[PDB]
Amino acid sequence: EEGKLVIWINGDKGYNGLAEVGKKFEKDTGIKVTVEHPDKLEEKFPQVAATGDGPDIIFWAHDRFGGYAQSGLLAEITPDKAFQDKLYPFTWDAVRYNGKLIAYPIAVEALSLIYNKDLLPNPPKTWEEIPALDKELKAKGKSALMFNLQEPYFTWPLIAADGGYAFKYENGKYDIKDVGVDNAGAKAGLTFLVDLIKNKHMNADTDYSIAEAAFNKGETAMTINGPWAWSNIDTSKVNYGVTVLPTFKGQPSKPFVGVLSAGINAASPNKELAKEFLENYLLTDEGLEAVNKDKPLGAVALKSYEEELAKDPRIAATMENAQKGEIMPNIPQMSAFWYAVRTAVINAASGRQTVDEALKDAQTNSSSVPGRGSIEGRPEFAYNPDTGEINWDCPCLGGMAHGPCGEEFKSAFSCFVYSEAEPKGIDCVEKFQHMQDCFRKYPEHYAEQLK
Ligand SMILES: OC[C@H]1O[C@H](O[C@H]2[C@H](O)[C@@H](O)[C@@H](O)O[C@@H]2CO)[C@H](O)[C@@H](O)[C@@H]1O
Repeated sequence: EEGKLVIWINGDKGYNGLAEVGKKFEKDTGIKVTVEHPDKLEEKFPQVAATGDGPDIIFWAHDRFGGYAQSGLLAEITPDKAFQDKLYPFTWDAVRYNGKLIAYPIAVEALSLIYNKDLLPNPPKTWEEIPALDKELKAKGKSALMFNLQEPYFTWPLIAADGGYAFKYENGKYDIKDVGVDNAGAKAGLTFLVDLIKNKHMNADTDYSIAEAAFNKGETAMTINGPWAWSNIDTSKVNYGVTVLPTFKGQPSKPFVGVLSAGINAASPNKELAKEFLENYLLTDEGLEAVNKDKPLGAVALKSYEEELAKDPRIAATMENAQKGEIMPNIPQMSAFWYAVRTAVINAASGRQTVDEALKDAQTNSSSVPGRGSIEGRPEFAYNPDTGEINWDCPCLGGMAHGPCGEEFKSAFSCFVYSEAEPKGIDCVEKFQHMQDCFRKYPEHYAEQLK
């Protein structure tokens, strides 16, 4: 465990090409480096991290790192002043959580509209002309676009285009009370997506694989994917191009911009070797190229690499989108935001719910939830995860189970303590709300609302 490195990275990125860096390391350090690509590792990491085996180093987009940093799951990083100049200021900004760097930035990624020349020589400038493009081209399975409708990352650029946003960026810090998924604009974005599924232009259950496989084969004129896709489309031998995303209601489409980042685990026996690896083998030109060859990272964080590769019109298109869109927050609430919007988009797309109804929930689930203080922490001792029983008389509950709002507290607590959702308890929002709403009838009783 102490003798070697086990790195984690998502299935879509170039893990073999990283394995090539790992072997290059092994050679002149005598330190084996294993690359693994599990499923749902962004969620898997905080599980195993505190509960035994986690990896030495973890790759993900920066948005999740603030959460892990808050949970104390990451070693603070120590790249000297000299090394910091090798990478763009703004990429460093993406991995700072409360004035301390928490990961290395690798590459900056935003998804783009992917042409299909030979099918569509002149890509649609706007969104709203899509329905009249799929209808101009249909007699086989001659469809115009197929993108992942299972992940909110892909649907979001639409929802954001006309005024949708996650957390408002006000006064140099993101305000977790200002959520824009309920607004006129988001509501419009989603109505369109729903009107594509309604008018049979898309299928509500289109996976990443379903979308890629259908495009690669040559069925769809367009897809929406990021830089890690290109590599499989070269293989496809499909005459493709990469460009600005269509403009919904005239306003630009706004992709949430990801910065691939590499965190060292707070519980990594080998924290000194991890630095060596990342700083001195990966974040080198010969290092980043090894990966990039395998699955294109996008635009990299390395200055000394980037400008000699800004000619490449796909990178330039990626970057155009990146600048139209907005950089993701790293703050812990992001975990919840994604949950909120994933449920919301999917619940709409299936008719399960109306746009209004859906995004109504989305807004509340994204928002801060009161009475957490009464539930998280010491009170959780009342729950022994072996039997699954709860002692409602545990003094750790601070008497809360009995009293005018006892029944309500029991609802919220048990909910959160049983919650298997990610993030923990995100499914218990209504009940926490109800419980706080109850506390209000008896304010002389519950100074649980002193802030
Ligand atoms: O859609 C929710 C999901 O979006 C982002 O994850 C991206 C990631 O940034 C990409 O590099 C690539 O792996 O695709 C993912 C979406 O399938 C967020 O960064 C992530 O936190 C969030 O759950």
